[PDB]
Amino acid sequence: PGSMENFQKVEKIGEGTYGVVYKARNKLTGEVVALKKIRLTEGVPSTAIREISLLKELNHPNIVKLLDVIHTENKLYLVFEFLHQDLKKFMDASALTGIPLPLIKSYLFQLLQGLAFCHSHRVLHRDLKPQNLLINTEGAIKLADFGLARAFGVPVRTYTHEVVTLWYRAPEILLGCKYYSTAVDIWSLGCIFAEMVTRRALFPGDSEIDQLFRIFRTLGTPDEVVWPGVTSMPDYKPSFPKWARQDFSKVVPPLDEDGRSLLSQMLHYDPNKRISAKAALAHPFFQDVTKPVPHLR
Amino acid sequence: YHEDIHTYLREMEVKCKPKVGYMKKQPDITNSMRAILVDWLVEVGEEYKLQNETLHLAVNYIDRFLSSMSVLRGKLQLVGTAAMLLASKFEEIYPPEVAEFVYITTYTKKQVLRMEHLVLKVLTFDLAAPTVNQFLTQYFLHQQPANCKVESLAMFLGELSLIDADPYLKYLPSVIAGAAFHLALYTVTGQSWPESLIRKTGYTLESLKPCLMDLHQTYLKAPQHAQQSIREKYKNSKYHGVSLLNPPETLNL
Ligand SMILES: NC(=O)c1ccc(Nc2nc(N)c(N=O)c(OCC3CCCCC3)n2)cc1
Repeated sequence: PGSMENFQKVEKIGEGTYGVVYKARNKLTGEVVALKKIRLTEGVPSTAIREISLLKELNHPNIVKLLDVIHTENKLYLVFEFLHQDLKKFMDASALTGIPLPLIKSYLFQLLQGLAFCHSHRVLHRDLKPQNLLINTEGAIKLADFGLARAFGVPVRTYTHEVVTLWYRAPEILLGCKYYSTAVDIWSLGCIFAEMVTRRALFPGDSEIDQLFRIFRTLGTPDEVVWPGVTSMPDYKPSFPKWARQDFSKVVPPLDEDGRSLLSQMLHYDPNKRISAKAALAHPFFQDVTKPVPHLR
Repeated sequence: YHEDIHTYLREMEVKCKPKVGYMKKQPDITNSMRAILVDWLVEVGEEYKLQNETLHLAVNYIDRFLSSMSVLRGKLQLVGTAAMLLASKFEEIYPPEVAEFVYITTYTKKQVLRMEHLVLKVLTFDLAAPTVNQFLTQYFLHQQPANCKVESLAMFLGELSLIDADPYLKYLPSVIAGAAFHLALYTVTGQSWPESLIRKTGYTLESLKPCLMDLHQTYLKAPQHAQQSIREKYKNSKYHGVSLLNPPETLNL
């Protein structure tokens, strides 16, 4: 329904999976939007194809809303609802205060809602990280940047391997399993949950083995007991150092009993035992949950 | 998520359904020219070792595009190429490059890319369509136990349906997939559309019957059909050479 003529560009915001995002306002309605601008020879990039067609299907208060696609022959423009900042930039600003527990709780809860909705609609996000989780001044957090997402089938088949930013990448991808699923998005969320509490990345590795070993040193090296099939996975090595699992109360010390229970389910090695977003919503961690406005900005 | 996804797909397949009549409204192209095109797409898929889902998606795109855009026979292939390009870009880990599509067709690269954008507009970017393949794959989980020949035979019959607009435009992916699954499982094991799938889908042999009669004919007539890329394709070991099995003579319905 749109035309570039009604938007006033306001400032550049950044560069996500592809193209570029600017803050802009609609001159006629007043509405602040984010414009993603796509320069168009492979024609329309698979990322834009995926993002657009999947985002069209996903209309949910915890998924960023695609308002419109303005479709020139030179340029493709995605008009999104505007959100005020991302989770990473918010964690930095809470540097001294810390984020208050009820905000962590509300954001996780909301994130699990948005993920549950994606999984329910056969969509994998595959790039959950603080830079792609956007917050508004009313207390909403929302999943954004679906350029890496995809429509899966039941049961899944082999999909791209090079997937999820390293720090947030699940062990089954690190170990080269030919099948991965919804559980990969949960891993990411688990990591981010840890991160919202400590204000620092849980597994900040610099390479894939460094990533595994950091994961291994916290959750203990997995074996056939904890995770049947591991020792048969393509990139599994019998030479891996074998670390004892650490007590969770030391992984994320400020977390209470319910918090810890939740994170451990979110971080189970075996994708089949890893909690689902759907199931996670009913967890006793969330029993007193509310939706406070962000204590800052 | 198995039930939520299935429910969601049952809703989309209605919204994603082409106009049953469309070919009668096309001045210049016929059911039989679409069959040639689809048969060709099958070759492209085998040449480039594309997923079966990809092919299914392309056919969905072409039918929908053709439901609202009137096309001349000299262009039908242009549409098909772009459709297959978009399906590859959506579905494949490694889509063939634009160049490879230009080469398999002549139209220029500029034409292919312009058509691609046209198809996106006409489809308003709604590319995540349910397919016979997505349904079958779910149905397969109800085999006791899994049998590879049943799966490949079902996929084969499902695919065969892409070729003939009449009659298959009138049936929804989830229904063709059910006829295919029953037909395959019967041909190979003598077993039937199982109870558990009645619970899942709501379909019975009675509701499946119409499509099932058409499928059983398509099957028996398959060696004779002017189009043969699917039969050829399914001689491959990869699909257990199911296209060499004999169709049953009767269904006992
Ligand atoms: N820290 C910041 O400065 C700020 C201010 C605003 C902001 N807003 C907003 N809204 C969107 N709807 C959107 N995408 O859909 C988006 O993408 C921004 C991109 C940036 C590159 C990585 C992916 C996310 N940004 C986001 C951040």
